[PDB]
Amino acid sequence: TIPHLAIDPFSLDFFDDPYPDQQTLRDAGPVVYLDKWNVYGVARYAEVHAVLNDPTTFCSSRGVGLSDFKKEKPWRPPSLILEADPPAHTRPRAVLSKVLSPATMKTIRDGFAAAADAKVDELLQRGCIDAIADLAEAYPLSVFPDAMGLKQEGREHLLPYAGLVFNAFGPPNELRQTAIERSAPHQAYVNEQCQRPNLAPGGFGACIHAFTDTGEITPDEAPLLVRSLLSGALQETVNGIGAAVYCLARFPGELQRLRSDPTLARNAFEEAVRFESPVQTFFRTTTREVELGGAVIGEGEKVLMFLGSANRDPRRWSDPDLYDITRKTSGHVGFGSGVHMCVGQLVARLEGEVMLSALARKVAAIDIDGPVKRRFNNTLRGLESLPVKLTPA
Ligand code: HEM
Ligand SMILES: O=C(O)c1ccc(CO)cc1
Ligand SMILES: [Cl-]
Repeated sequence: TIPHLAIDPFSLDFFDDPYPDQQTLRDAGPVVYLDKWNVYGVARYAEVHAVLNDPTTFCSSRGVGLSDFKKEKPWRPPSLILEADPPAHTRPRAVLSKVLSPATMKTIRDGFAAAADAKVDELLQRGCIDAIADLAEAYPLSVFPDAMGLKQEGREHLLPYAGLVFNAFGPPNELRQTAIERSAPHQAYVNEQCQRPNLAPGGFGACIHAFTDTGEITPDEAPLLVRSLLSGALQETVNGIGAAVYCLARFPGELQRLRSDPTLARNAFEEAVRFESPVQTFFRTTTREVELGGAVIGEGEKVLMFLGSANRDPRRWSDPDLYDITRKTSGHVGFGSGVHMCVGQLVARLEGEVMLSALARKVAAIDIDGPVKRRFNNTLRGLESLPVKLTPA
């Protein structure tokens, strides 16, 4: 009843151009079986949204990667929020929700927006830049580690550790084992900065440690929650911002609309998150026998959700291949959906909005003037290099 496909969604050929294979996954049926890795797969919006909103049946405590924690040892101590289910997930989620709260965005927005404008002005003085290294990477690295309260030393480990984490979500291919092989220095840095004495006061990290006396988290749980913000926060935001610049360069009409109405910046970033889906895939594990899309999935089975394919499903999105900054993006699963929906989505949207606002007000045109290079990751989609020319407005 379930179609069996030999597509490896973790191969270099797939990462190079995933969209033809993603249609094959969607059109094959609501639930497919991937013979290459012995997992179930869902690529349509309806089933992906269903799995995300049923954490009782499709749990995360057995790992959101290919590895089943009930069967294999996790390469690192499990995340207290990402790899946890209710009720254990509830209170650590509430702490991160209050640390990355709306009231916290008001305290950092002016500094984030000013740094976004200062970066664009600096890039306009060079003209020909790398929109990845000099914009997509350079701007979040200039606001987020400071907002975290991290010291200046060792910040070169942040992005390598982020790519290691998302590579480790994948199957035991060469991408994952090479990353884990080179992991020792990045792990040592990240784990050390999670300790309270190493976090500057007022930052996100110190605020997490300050939440240890409410009864929601304990002091021994605080370093792991800080590790969450050092694992998944930078690279996907970089990939999202880098995707927006990419889209604005490939769809010059949308850049012209954004220039005419800079208030579209927040939705221009949200649509970039839907269009690119920096987090392409995540796993869930069935805690019981479940029927989904007419298929009976046994207990203890890994289910692979194609978030990027769910964001391009024509059963849900009109013209899903088109970057539209005025599209009603409400409902996309680029940040997940349900109890695990990205708790740091306000930080990412703020970083993305003020950067696109700075571009909308200062840049007249973005023209690719060099070889575009893609960075391959088991979980993340993003560019390695985006050589662009920036014309001042
Ligand atoms: C474009 C930017 C981002 C994207 C695309 C993204 C993507 C995602 C997705 C899809 C999930 C759901 C995981 C799941 O359902 O298993 C998630 C969860 C999470 N994200 Fe993000 N994220 C982004 C930015 C951030 C930022 C800026 C932070 C922190 C400052 C952050 C921290 C987290 C945490 C802690 C979780 C776990 C939440 C939970 O398990 O309840 N992310 N992210
Ligand atoms: O808890 C974590 O370490 C963690 C890691 C990666 C993600 C993906 O956004 C979310 C949370
Ligand atoms: Cl670690």
